[PDB]
Amino acid sequence: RHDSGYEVHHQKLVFFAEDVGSNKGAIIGLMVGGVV
Amino acid sequence: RHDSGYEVHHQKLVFFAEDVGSNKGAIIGLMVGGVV
Amino acid sequence: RHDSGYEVHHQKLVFFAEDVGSNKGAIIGLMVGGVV
Amino acid sequence: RHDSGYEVHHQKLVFFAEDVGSNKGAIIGLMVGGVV
Amino acid sequence: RHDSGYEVHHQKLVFFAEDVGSNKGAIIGLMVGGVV
Repeated sequence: RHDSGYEVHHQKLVFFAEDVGSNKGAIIGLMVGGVV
Repeated sequence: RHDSGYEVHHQKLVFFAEDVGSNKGAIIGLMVGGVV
Repeated sequence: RHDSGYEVHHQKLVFFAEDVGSNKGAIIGLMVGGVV
Repeated sequence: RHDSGYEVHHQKLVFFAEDVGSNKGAIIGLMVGGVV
Repeated sequence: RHDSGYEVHHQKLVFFAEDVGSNKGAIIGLMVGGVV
């Protein structure tokens, strides 16, 4: 038996980020995996 | 038996970040894995 | 038996960061694994 | 029996950071594993 | 029996940092394993 009240089994998140363009400026409060 | 009140079994996060462009400036409050 | 109140079994985080572009300046408050 | 109130079994974090570009300046408040 | 109030079993952190680019200046408040 498991008897869980709150449960989450599997969550898969895949992020692909590629940047070829140049001359770009940014201001980010909090950046996880994105490309600037 | 497990008897858990709150539980999370598996969570997979994959981040791919590539940067080829140049001449880019940024200001980041908190950066985890992203490319600048 | 396990009898846990709060529990987290497995969490996998994968970060890939590559930087080929040049001439880039940044200011980061807190950087974990990202490339500048 | 385990009888844990708060528990975390396994958490895996993988960070890959590569930098080929040049001429880049940064200011980091706190850097863990990222490349500048 | 274990009877733990707060517990953390295993946490694995892997950091890969490589730097090929040149001419880069940085100011770091606190650096753990990152490359400058």
